[PDB]
Amino acid sequence: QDLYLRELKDTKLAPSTLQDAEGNVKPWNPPQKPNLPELELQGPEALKAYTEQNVETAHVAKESEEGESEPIEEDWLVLDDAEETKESH
Amino acid sequence: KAQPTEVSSILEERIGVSDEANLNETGRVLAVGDGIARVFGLNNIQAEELVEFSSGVKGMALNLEPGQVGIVLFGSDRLVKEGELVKRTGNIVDVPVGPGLLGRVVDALGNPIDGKGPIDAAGRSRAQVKAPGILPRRSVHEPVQTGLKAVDALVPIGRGQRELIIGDRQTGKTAVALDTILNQKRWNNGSDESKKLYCVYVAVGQKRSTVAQLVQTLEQHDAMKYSIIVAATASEAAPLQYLAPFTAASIGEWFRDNGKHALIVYDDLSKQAVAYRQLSLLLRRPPGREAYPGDVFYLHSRLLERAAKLSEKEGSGSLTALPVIETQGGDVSAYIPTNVISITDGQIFLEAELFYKGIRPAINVGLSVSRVGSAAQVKALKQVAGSLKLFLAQYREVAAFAQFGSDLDASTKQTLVRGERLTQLLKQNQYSPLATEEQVPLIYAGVNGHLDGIELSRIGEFESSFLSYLKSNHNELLTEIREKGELSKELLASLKSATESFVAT
Amino acid sequence: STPITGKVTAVIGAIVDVHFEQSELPAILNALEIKTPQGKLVLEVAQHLGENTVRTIAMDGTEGLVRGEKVLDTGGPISVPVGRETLGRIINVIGEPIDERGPIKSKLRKPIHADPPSFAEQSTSAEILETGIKVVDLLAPYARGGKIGLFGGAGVGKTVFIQELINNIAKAHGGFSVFTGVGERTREGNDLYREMKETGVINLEGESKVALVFGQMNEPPGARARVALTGLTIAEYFRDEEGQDVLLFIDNIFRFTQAGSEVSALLGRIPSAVGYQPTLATDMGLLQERITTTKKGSVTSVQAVYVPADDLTDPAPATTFAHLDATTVLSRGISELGIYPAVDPLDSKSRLLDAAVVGQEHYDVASKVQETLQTYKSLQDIIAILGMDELSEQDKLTVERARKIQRFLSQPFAVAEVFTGIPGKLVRLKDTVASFKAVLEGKYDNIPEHAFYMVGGIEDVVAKAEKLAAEAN
Amino acid sequence: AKSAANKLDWAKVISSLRITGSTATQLSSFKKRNDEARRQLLELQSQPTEVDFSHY
Amino acid sequence: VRYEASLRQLEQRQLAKSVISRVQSELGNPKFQEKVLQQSISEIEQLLSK
Ligand SMILES: Nc1ncnc2c1ncn2[C@@H]1O[C@H](COP(=O)(O)OP(=O)(O)OP(=O)(O)O)[C@@H](O)[C@H]1O
Repeated sequence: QDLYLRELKDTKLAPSTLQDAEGNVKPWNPPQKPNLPELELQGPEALKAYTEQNVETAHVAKESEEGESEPIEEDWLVLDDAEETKESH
Repeated sequence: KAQPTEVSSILEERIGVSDEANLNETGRVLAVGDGIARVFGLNNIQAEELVEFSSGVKGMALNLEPGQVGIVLFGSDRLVKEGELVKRTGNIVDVPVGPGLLGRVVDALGNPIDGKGPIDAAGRSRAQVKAPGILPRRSVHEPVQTGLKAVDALVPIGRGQRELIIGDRQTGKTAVALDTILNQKRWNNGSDESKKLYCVYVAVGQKRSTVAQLVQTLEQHDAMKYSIIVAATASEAAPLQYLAPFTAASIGEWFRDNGKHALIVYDDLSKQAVAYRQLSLLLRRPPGREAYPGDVFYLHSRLLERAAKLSEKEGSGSLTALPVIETQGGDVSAYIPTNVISITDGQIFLEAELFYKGIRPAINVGLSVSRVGSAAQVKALKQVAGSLKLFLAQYREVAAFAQFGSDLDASTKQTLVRGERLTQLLKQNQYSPLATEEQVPLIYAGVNGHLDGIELSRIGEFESSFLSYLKSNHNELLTEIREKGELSKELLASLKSATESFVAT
Repeated sequence: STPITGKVTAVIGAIVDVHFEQSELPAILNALEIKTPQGKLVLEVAQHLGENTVRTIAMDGTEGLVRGEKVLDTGGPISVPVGRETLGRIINVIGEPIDERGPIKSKLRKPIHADPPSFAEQSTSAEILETGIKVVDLLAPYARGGKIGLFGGAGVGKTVFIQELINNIAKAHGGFSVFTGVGERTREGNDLYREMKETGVINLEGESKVALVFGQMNEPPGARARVALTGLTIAEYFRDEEGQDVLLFIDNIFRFTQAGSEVSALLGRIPSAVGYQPTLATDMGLLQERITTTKKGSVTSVQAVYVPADDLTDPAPATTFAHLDATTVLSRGISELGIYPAVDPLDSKSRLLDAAVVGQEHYDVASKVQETLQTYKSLQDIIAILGMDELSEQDKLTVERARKIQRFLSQPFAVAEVFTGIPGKLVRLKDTVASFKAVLEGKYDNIPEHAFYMVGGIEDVVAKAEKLAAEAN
Repeated sequence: AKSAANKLDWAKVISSLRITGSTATQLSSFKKRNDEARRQLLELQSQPTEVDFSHY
Repeated sequence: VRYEASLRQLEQRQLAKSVISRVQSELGNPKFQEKVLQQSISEIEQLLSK
């Protein structure tokens, strides 16, 4: 079917210069190469944050400590205030 | 890439059909105005046969005459022009059915609008299938755990129990079935298919933005892997909105006849009645009450009758239906809902004032009821909620009685305080379903008066606090409620101790 | 090239019937021209009656017509001119400029019955359109590409309100405004146009920031059931060509519903409920779903709603309310208190007043504001009856707070600068949230109530507080 | 195994009825319940913390 | 993966305007003339099937 065959061959061929052989695109005056594989190759990381979100920041946990390892001047005040709270108990 | 051109060129090979394109149907269009078209010819056409016009728009031939046939459109009449060529399909109107429909979003004809390529259909099924007779049925005996508090507490749902959700505009109606679907994630993540339950949501006549946000939300909570969305939005033609719930009902029948269990949600049948009277008035047929044709009862009838629990002879399939009716100002005496109430197996009324008080869900318990839900309630919930509806109706009796400011005895004031605690208890935020193991201890605390000493405002944090308390500690009891669905006396006393422990705070 | 000459066979009021020659039939919804001595007369193919003969409805008066005259077909639907040329022009439903500023030299012309955007093109999350007005951005936030039901009769500065909206969108987002008077009173349309020249949103020589379409009342219902679609297509151009957020202002949707019902009546269709057209839901959905948020941009539509005979179970407001995402009520009682704008805080509600929409903070701020004003309004009985004696320190604090908010809701208008002299403030969202939050915490209870009337923000709160302290000293 | 610890905690609550006005011991039980609820939702929320090299 | 699907859709719409380019390629041909014989032999094939 020369209807079918010639329509389908032009259907394959006129984008075959756009996809198979990298001859840019004869009918399009803007180019096709510096849009998706060059400019928006950083597209999703122009859609997300670069260098913290996509590099993902393997970050060390900020180390919190115990109560500064001082169990004298605070525990005896706790025991005196506990005398006070038991006088309230 | 070019692989779409590959697939489309294989479809161009199919476009083989031209070598056997001797259609015994083609006829000229006599007239075509006001959403209808008279076509000459088609002398071997069938009744309610799908045809397709020359402008690509399909149609259903609905009324046959000696001389012509009146075919309804499935789109705008702007595309159909007079005098054209009307090929018939050769088929009564059928839709794709199959498992690949899950996740996809389609029209009324199974043509996907998600832009995710074709549909992996396991077959085609007619729209106006007969509802099954009384013999291949079974009375419902399996729960439908909706995840909501007062729903699963007071109005339990059987697999196939046709339960109406009735309410008004912007009254939290859609969120109910939405969170029910979101609760079904528990077993759709699981493995037993009889525990699984598949969800079909039917948005008709609504905003495309609303449906898009709903599909977005179902992807966020990942309900999409068991979801099927049928879109019949308000821009589209009235026969599409007429037709789409029947198609989704055929999909639910496909799941039901495979032995599986499935849920369909209609939203809303009210606009479908609008589309149908739009059809019938453009059919020049006389209306009846409130300008509706008298068969509109038969319409939603013949729709909702295709949803029940199959017997074991049929493979124990089920299909549960959730219709939505938007009323006008809390009226329950308009012609359209009173028909639906005569069809469904019970009601879930949403009072506008309760949601106006922010009480979400806005359930009026005094109107909302199910008929055979108690036969398929979760057995533990059936154990622990026997006094609950009685106590809530009791509190409702002293609800309007206590507005006069008169002081009362300790019995009625006790019921007043505990019913206030139960009323503020059953609020629940959107996208927050609760498992049955989670819903049991709140009921057990609410029955046994432990909430009475707690502040009325403190109940909301108390709920999550006591839940995280048990999940931290009495996780074994949660597993016991999960495994049994039924509380023994030992589980009852252990539950009592586990409650009264945190009730001490 | 190919003149499809038709012949007039039947003229019944606004209904025209044309017999064509064979195989020449235009499709439904196409513009048809008749060269009258008074201009051209436009017809709109709505019903193929067969026999090479169709039924159209009029777009102007049908006097003096001889049946059998030559009917010219345009092939497509009603082309309306679009583009930068359209700003500041008064356009009919036909597409002709009627401001008598000459022809519109627009480059493109677009058919009015375009399809709605697909389900795939729907933006799956409605953000908040930042308007600029404090009360709107606080209480009933507008969806970017949403539907807004403006209530309230005239005389409340509703036109002043909508011009302030025009300037706030022009400064804030830079998108444009398309106003559409369906059934607008022609005298009041003239006063509107004259004011919009005077308030500067129309600059006859410079950049008018707005395009006008006035389907007047004296036009047959075939016009008035299409004026809305004309303004729709104009707004759809500035969305889909320029990638903007364009605001479509429609008055009245109820007169449009009347127009659609009258069109369906004149076509001999059986009327449905209430006397409305049977195609009411579809006639609405063809207007609503062509208004959405694309990925290109959005068209946000504000449209006035007349409540017909004060009923809400009337199917035309019951249909309109099935699309409005946010409401705005211009009460008289707010304008009675000299408050500009005249927004009722309590009634103007949105479906996007939600913590997962505006964030938790904006939601909680609006929650406390609504609770405070609700308690205040409940107290307003015994405030006048008993006085501040019954107020506890819980209560008189909240009473004072709600008075401070009620003055603080008032905003100077960039359009009421020839009226009041006070320049308006494009008040940002993040300023507004923190301003109302600091009022809700009580950090300015020392500041008098009068230092809040017609202010921009919390910086203007501090500035007016210091100025009134200096003027009191 | 923490259920015995919390059983002992409620035994200490019904014995802390004898000492009304415990300033931070009940707050210590509050903090242990807080971060216990945090860690259990954190481990239940946790995936196998990886990118699926086969499928994803 | 989101940008991957976005790039697939942009490829599909650029091939849609390429379908416009293909139609404009097909419009000016004596395939208009030759394809009549296509229909001729074709209809011969269809009606000789019966
Ligand atoms: N449990 C809940 N938590 C939070 N919000 C809720 C809850 N229930 C209802 N809502 C609110 O109610 C509003 C209406 O939701 P929904 O669409 O379900 O109502 P509706 O009556 O179905 O409206 P429509 O019929 O127009 O869809 C939503 O904005 C939602 O925020």
